[PDB]
Amino acid sequence: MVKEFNTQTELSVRLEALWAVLSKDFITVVPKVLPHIVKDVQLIEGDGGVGTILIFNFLPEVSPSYQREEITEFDESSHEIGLQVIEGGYLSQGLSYYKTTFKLSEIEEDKTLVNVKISYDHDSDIEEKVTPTKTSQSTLMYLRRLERYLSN
Ligand SMILES: C=C1C[C@]23C[C@@]1(O)CC[C@H]2[C@@]12C=C[C@H](O)[C@@](C)(C(=O)O1)[C@H]2[C@@H]3C(=O)O
Repeated sequence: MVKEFNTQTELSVRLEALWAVLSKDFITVVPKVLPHIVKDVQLIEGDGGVGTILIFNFLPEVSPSYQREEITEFDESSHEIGLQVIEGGYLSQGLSYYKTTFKLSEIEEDKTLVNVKISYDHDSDIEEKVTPTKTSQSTLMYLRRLERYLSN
C-alpha cells in the first residue's frame, strides 16, 4: 500500500515566483539549479497541465539516467502540484510507486512555506532500499538550491 511521508521547508522567496518555477518553469530551471545531476528536461505529451508527461535526462554519470514524470495534480488556487514518477528514477531503485507533491503558502512577502508530500511503496523482493527519508532529503536540497537561484 502507498504510504505518505510529509516534510517541509521555508524558503526566503516570494510565493508566486516559487510557484512559477515549481509548477511550470522547471523545464528550463531544473538543469540550471541541478547542473551536476540533470542534463535536460522535455515535455513529451501535454503542455504543462494535468496529464503532462516529461522526461528528465540525467548526466551520463548518473544511474538511472532518466525519469519519466507525469503531472498528476495542478491546483493554482491552492498552489499545489503533484508530480508522479511513471518510469525510471526511483522506480528503477526498488520503489513500486513514487510521487512528490508540493503545496506552497505565504509566510511573509518574501518567505514561503513548502509542504512536501512523498507518496511511495516498495517491492520487498528487490534488495536495494531507498527510504523516503533519503528521497525527501534530495527534494529539500533541490528546494534550497532553488532558493539560492531566486535570491541572486
Ligand atoms: C535531486 C532530485 C530531486 C528530483 C529528482 C532528483 O534526483 C533530480 C530531479 C529532481 C526533480 C526536479 C523537479 C521536480 O520537482 C521533481 C519532482 C522531478 O521530477 O525531478 C524533482 C525530483 C524530486 O524532488 O524527487
